[PDB]
Amino acid sequence: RQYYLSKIEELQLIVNDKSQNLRRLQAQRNELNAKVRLLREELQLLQEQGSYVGEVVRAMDKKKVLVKVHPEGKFVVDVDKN
Amino acid sequence: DLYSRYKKLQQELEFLEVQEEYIKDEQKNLKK
Repeated sequence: RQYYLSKIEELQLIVNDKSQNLRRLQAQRNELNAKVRLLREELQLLQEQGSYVGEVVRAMDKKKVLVKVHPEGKFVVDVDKN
Repeated sequence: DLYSRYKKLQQELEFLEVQEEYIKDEQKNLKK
């Protein structure tokens, strides 16, 4: 029994220490991957254009609103899902 | 029965080793 109990105790020690090591390593990976994902989504959004800037003159019922934008002028536009 | 638990802990150690190696490889790949 001495062999058996001694070796399982040893195994427990190394396993727990390496579990803490794994905690550290996994945390580092979970920060690096998060950062990489952040950068990727940033670039994907960076591909999208500048969407203009305008001011509304008169709402004219759901799905249609009038807005004036620099010298493009005043345009009527359907609102999005919001 | 203690043979079973000792072997289970041995497999736990080997699995943690696998995890550590995979995490090192993923760390290098993620850095690149």
